[PDB]
Amino acid sequence: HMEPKVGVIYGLAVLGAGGIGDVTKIIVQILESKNPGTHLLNISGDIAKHSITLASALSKKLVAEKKLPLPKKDIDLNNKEIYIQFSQSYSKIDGDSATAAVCLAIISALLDIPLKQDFAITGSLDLSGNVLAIGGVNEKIEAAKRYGFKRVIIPEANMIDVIETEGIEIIPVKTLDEIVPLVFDLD
Amino acid sequence: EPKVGVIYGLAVLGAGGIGDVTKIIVQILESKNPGTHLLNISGDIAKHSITLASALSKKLVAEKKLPLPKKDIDLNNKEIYIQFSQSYSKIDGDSATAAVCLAIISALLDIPLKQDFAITGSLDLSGNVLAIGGVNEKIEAAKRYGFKRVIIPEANMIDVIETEGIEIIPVKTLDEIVPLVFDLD
Repeated sequence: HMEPKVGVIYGLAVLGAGGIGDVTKIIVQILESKNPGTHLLNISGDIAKHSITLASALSKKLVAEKKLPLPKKDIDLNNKEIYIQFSQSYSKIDGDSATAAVCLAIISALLDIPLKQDFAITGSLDLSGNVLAIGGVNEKIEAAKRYGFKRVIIPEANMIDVIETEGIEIIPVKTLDEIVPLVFDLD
Repeated sequence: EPKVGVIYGLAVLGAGGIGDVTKIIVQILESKNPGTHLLNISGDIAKHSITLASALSKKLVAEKKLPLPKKDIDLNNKEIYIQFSQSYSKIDGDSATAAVCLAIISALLDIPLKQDFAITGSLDLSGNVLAIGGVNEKIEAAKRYGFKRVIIPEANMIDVIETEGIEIIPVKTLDEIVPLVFDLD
């Protein structure tokens, strides 16, 4: 129940064979460097690489389209060391559903814009900014509710899967464009 | 039984309700005026699928997952015809990508596709099968249409509400799919 933070976001994962829903804290830190590279903690190289490729394109896109403010620092990601850590690893098969969160955290750190902490999110993204479908949306929604999040963001593509429930604000999104105003503190 | 360039996708419309089986047909012909002709498939999905098919067709053959094509395998030098029995919603459209890609590869390499399954799922350039929405509604549609089996993204197995009368086959990659859907015999 805190105030916005830069580079910190809450994802939603389904763990173990039983597919148990749980919240996962994601923290991304970025620093200019002559020895560029990534340092991953509890996030596979594949998920990380893809998330970076996406954040690289989408960060430039939304800024150029004036949907996100110009960063104070250099928006290029190839000239820095990126630190990504997950409080716990996602399962191999559910891992891609953390991409939206990782991208938002990278974008948040890259543009030094505080990210709201009153929501959790699940979903992937494509180079166009479309929010992609994920699996286990109900288990993830329940986990968000358990930690007391006021809102949970999911792919519009998964609304059909949602088992009518209350106790939390379920917000479907179809594009990174719709997400921005929901997760960023532009004040 | 097997047909070249024909496959069955699964769509969900409106707020909810059982899905619809969507017959997808792809035809490819060499032409000095290459381009695409679309029917009930958006330009975005068609474009993405063609790019995916161009890359994955070459990848599968180069990785011995499909036989060496006897004909020209270039998509840039031909007219591609893709038609859906019905349009998908904008938000569910991506879930037809695997199917379209498979149908394109089928027509391009002239390898018939088995006609005893329905499929749902997207794909990335690496060949990973991506999650989709409304899997339960889609599996239902498949069953009611009479399909013996339905292929879905492994990422969605957790969403599957127990059901009977149909073989549910979760897959994580295009590689796993190929032997299950192509008629190589």
